[PDB]
Amino acid sequence: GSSGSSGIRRPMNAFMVWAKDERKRLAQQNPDLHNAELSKMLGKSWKALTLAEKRPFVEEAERLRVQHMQDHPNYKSGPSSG
Repeated sequence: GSSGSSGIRRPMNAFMVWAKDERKRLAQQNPDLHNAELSKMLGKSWKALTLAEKRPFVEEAERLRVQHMQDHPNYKSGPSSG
């Protein structure tokens, strides 16, 4: 059941994504701690990960970002021509 907000508002990066799952563990582990506090852990665990580990979280966040742009071309436009 969906009781609350739905759909994503802003895009996420490789770190954010991979965290989306990790953070959850932090929230339950620290019901008194907040994001700012959780991150501290989401980072140490992230930077530690390797390329192959970020591969699955890197090819995903890249798709979410490009999207937020589709809504508005105010990101980057201007190909090459002779």
